Amino acid sequence: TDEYQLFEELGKGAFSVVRRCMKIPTGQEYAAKIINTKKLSARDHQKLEREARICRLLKHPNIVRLHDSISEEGFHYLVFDLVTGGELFEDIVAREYYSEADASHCIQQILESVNHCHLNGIVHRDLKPENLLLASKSKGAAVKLADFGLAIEVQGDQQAWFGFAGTPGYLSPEVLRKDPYGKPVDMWACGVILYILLVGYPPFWDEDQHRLYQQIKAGAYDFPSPEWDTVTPEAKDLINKMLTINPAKRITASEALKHPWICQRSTVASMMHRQETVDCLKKFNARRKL
Ligand SMILES: CCN(CC)[C@@H](C)CNC(=O)c1cc(-c2cnn3ccc(-c4cccs4)nc23)nc(N2CC(O)C2)c1
Repeated sequence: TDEYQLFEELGKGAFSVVRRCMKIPTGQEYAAKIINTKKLSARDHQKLEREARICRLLKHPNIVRLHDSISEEGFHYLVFDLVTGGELFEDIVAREYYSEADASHCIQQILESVNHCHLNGIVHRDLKPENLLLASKSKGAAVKLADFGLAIEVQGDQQAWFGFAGTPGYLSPEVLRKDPYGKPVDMWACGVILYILLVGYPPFWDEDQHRLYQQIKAGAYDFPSPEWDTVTPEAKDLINKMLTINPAKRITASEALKHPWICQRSTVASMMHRQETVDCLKKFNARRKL
């Protein structure tokens, strides 16, 4: 607290807040994720050091950029370069024109961030809309993957039981079966996110969490009419490759970047405005706040 001035709250985590801050000598603005100590558990300092270590490692145009890590008695401070564009999903629902080409561009940037994690031995484990930020429209509006509080370090392509973590709507079948897992769990979540980007509601849902899990473990998603009839088959195909329940057969981020809907978007992705997706996304966002 000797070096930064804190300003307004930007968002909330389970045991954290993110506030805009300024380094008092330089006048430079940043964002500080401030992790509280309400909950104390066995390996606290190992978890905090891991999050900082993973954040220090990852330097990519589509990943948040760590500046400093500061340990205090009651709080821990992870200081990042500030991005001012807000959450991706809140940006989309404010658009007046939003098409498959726009979803494809978003997913491509997400895929670049996820591929960069995996090449560096990092599994994020908590890919979800609220962890996707935006650089300012004045700065190019690059998608920024954020919050590595749940992320793990893996040795190459070796897989193991790394614990139960993540967000229910985005959990992978291998995690719900308590099977060993790894990098593919992020491509599963990427597939859930892509589905929502196209029609504005999730592929797996039930107010009963037990039935939600049963649906994920079955991998039983579909493309109902009429809203999916206007979606290109190539977009559906990419979802199919990400949402296969055998993680061995799931497309990797490096492969997904070569999918025609991603890398030939001007000729493969539809340019039709999807106003129903905007309408449903607004509801989707509002429910997740409550
Ligand atoms: C992302 C995870 N959060 C829970 C912790 C979600 C659930 C809630 N939202 C926010 O935390 C949020 C964050 C930021 C923000 C701006 N620079 N920056 C730089 C680094 C980081 C982070 C690094 C590691 C974790 S966050 N975050 C930011 N800007 C926001 N917005 C809304 C307003 O329009 C500007 C909202």
